[PDB]
Amino acid sequence: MEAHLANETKHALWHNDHTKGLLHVVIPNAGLIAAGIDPALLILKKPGQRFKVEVQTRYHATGQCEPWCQVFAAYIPDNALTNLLIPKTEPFVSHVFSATHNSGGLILSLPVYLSPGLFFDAFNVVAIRINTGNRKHRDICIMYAELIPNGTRYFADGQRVLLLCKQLIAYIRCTPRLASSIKIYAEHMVAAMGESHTSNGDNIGPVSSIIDLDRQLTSGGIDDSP
Amino acid sequence: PFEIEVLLPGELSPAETSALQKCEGKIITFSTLRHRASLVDIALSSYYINGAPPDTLSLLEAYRMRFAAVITRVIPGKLLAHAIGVGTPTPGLFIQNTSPVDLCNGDYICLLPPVFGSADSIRLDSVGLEIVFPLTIPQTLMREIIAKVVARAVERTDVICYNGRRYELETNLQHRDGSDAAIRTLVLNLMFSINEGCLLLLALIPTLLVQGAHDGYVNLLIQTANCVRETGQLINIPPMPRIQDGHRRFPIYETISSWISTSSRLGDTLGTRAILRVCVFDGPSTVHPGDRTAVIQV
Amino acid sequence: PFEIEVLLPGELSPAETSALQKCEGKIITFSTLRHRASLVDIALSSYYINGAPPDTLSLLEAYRMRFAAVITRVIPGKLLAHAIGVGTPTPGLFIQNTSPVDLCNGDYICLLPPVFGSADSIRLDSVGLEIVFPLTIPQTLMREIIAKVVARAVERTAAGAQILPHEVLRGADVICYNGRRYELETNLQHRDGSDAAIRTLVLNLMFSINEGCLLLLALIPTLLVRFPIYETISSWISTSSRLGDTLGTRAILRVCVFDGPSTVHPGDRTAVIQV
Amino acid sequence: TTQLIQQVSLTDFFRPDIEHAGSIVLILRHPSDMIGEANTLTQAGRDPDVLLEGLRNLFNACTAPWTVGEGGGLRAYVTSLSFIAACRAEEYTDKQAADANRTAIVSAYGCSRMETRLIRFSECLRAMVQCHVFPHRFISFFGSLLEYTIQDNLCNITAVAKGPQEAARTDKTSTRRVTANIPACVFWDVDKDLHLSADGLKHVFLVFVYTQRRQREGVRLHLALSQLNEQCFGRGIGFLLGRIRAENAAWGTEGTRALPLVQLSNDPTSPRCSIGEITGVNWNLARQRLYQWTGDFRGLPTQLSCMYAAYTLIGTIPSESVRYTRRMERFGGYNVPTIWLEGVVWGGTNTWNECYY
Repeated sequence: MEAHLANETKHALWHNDHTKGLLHVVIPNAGLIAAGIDPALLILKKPGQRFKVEVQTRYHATGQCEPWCQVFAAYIPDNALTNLLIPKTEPFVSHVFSATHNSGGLILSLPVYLSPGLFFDAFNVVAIRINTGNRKHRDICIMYAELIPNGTRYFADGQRVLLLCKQLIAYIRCTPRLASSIKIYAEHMVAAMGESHTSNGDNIGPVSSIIDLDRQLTSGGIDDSP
Repeated sequence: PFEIEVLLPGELSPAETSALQKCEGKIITFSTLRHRASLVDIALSSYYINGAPPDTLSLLEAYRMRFAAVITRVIPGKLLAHAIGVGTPTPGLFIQNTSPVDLCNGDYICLLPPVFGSADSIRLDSVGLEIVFPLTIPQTLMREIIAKVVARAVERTDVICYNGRRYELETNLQHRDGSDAAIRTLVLNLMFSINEGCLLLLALIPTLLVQGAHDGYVNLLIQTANCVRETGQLINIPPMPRIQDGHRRFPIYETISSWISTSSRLGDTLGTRAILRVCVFDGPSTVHPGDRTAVIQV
Repeated sequence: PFEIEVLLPGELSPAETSALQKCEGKIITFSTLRHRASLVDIALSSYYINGAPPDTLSLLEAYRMRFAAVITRVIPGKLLAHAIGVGTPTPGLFIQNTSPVDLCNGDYICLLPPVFGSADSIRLDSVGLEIVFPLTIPQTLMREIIAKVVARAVERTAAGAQILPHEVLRGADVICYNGRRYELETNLQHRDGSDAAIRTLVLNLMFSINEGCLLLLALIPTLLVRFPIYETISSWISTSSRLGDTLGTRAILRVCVFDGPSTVHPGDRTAVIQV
Repeated sequence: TTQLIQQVSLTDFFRPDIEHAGSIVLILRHPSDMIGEANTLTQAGRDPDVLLEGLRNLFNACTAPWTVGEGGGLRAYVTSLSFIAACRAEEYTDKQAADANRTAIVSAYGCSRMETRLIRFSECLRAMVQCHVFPHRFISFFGSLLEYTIQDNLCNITAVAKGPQEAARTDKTSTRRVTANIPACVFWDVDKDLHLSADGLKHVFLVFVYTQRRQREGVRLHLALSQLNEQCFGRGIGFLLGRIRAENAAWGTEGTRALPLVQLSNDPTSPRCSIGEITGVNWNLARQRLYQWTGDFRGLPTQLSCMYAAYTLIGTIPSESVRYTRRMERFGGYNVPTIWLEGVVWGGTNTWNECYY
């Protein structure tokens, strides 16, 4: 998340040539189990190989091709979701929150075309070059239909932040430290969110707040269309 | 320590001989350092080169390039003088308050061309050369006259009141030999002064004015910032940007370090080296015109 | 070529002599040394000038304009000064490292008290005659300290006046020495009155930076492919010229440490020269 | 003004060979402090793993890893002049003799693992230079060692300073006086820009320039000796290196509509409402047009790109008109070319006053 953020300045400084719009795409590492290679040699081990990833287009009966794209990324093992969702607290790491066995993640750059004549179809396959063994490289090939599905999830993200904020408030309130000013202002802020929601209902209501992805990745595809 | 020797010019005149034997105090400057010098290099005819009078900037850079020396006692047998070398004690000297105004204790005396007033010109009757005694002050009015002259130079292409005293000055600028150096150094300073913190500072004018609304330290900047406020609203005023990393990034440290480096560079370039720190004893440190003091090395 | 004497205070024998026995490496300086001097003209009570209490800037300018001298005499029943100079010999050049902060061989002596944070300068408040000594640090160390304190001040003011502070305020700024720990900036709720004089300084600095970086685009865009508009430029030039002499803090004293006194334990016999 | 100060060091960056005069020893800095200071000045741009790898390699190659970074006053903080001459003074005056001298030194000193140590030092220097980190900000002034002694696996050499070293008559050298010599790479040609006679007292200055190119960097520890003023030294260096200053400036740019209507809008049509239109209204909806600059920039690093010249006043001369003679010397196990000088002393302060251009 740091190398991509550092490299974003090149895309930010771009003013003309709007046919290449960089965006953040997260590719899960669930398919790496069938790769059959050593994950240790994929992030930082025996430097000198200089592994790189290239993105190229594939036209059909028109000619020419994209002049590749110099991009790179790195993986992150050991519950990457925990360290990408929960803020980094390495100096004071403790038993914070609760989650199951997570996985890693990766960021890949995929240019997009934006113009008054947008258009959309499925006739172009994006080729990804990986600097590994050519024997059973275990690559993927998708068309442009999956790249642009014309949808977004704006309503499902609201409840995800609520669970995290409730958990952090509970963690802060569970330790009896600091002064009573923090407690009283937190109580005032909680009461300010509703008259009958807290006085006649509940303040926090932990009930069964478990960090899981059940209703977040199932529904909410087309919900904010005009 | 080491002492230089200057040959006595012929046709000695008692009128100035008596003054030299009575005063023994004067600040002089030299370019060529030599233990055995007969005609040195202080010649107005030789320094006139083509014939045009020297410019103020030319004289300033010539004085900056040249070293400085303090005139010691003079004996009829031979002429002796003391130069400024390394930071070592130099006993057996004498100084006097040449400036008409008082000088504060621990002040580094510099050398400037006479521009404060029309000083007396002692026309020597000898054949070798003549010596003119300047009458200026080290830094007090220097820090203002340099600003005035650079402002005049940059605008081409007075009265100073202190404790009820008015001082008159006569400017002189007719050559462009130093204009190129002035524009080069000002453009270098401008290029070295621009940093990334200016955008953040300009993107905080509403918060700054809100904070200063109940502070009281507003007049001390708005009495002179007549155009800063006008130009504040004529800028981009961008929203809060996103840094490439939020772990080991701090443009504030970089910009303050750059400002410190540029300030040190300008202070070194505009600061004449003069290791002269006197220490008074018994009487007051303030000097008065018409008194005699000693030399103390620190 | 003259002697210097001091007056021993009365009815203050035990506590003062106990303090002097432990503190044998103190430094005493006078703006204008005389044959007879008292203790009521080199203390904080005599620093009141211009109808205002002394501040950090006034203390710094007084230290810069003052001379440098050292003394070495610890007698329970006698206290006198000695002449300091190149011509006058100074036998027994023994000093003690009053500052517990570890140092390095070949450093620069500067006067900068740590009043911004973690002062720990205990004085005698029963008489009002206190002589606070500053800590000695190299030029690079003092520049880094100044940069870090001004950065902390500006970030604190931005957080206060922004109503939306950034979560990053420290990052990773740990100063060590051959693999050690400093343990600095461990307090946040502590407040001091010394910050009332630095706000004007940082405001002037940022105004100067803004005007300097704005004058580049106002004169001529060389790199870009009833109002004379001169008073602001003249004031900026005058302030820069004034600050040019203020920023000059070149060290005068020289440190020549024999071996090392703080190799295993700071606060031992340390050598020094007057070069 | 002369003091005798000795350092308790056994073998830091030198061999127990025959001691020789005319040696300059500097003080290094702990890598932990420099990396901790530069972790914020790096400003990304390069992978930080190479610096860690270089530090690990240097720690592994350094003898007695349990002594560096701990203990008392016994650590790696000094460097002999022979190592500096072998690593830097090799392509300055005569390459065909410099390479022979370097090979003779590395064959007569180590003779078993000198090449590996030299290549490790070269790689570590390249790693510490390419990372845009300047180590000169921590180097302080140090004295010159001058003493002849030997013991059982022990050597305590004292150091001297500026003063009457040649007049004290120590009677401990081969002759009644002391020996003062400098290597071949101590003076550079300056007459082409200083044809005027050098009437005055000359000064010795140490120059350490810096280079910035595309994934390549190098060091150049020159030794200037001119009678010009200190403030003009930077200008002279820039003028001499004007053919490469432009290239350095062009390669250092790594890591737009003007406003010509100010002269016409200054006096007339001035919408000065920086207080009345802000303190009264919320200004959350009236901010529509303003200015945009038709651009987007974040960070303009220029101070750390134009820094390529430096000079420090180190070493003086009691008398001027010093004449140099080219002769030969026979000492040790091999004969090497040397230049004998006279009337040269050391001392001063390490006051870094650079003037970038």
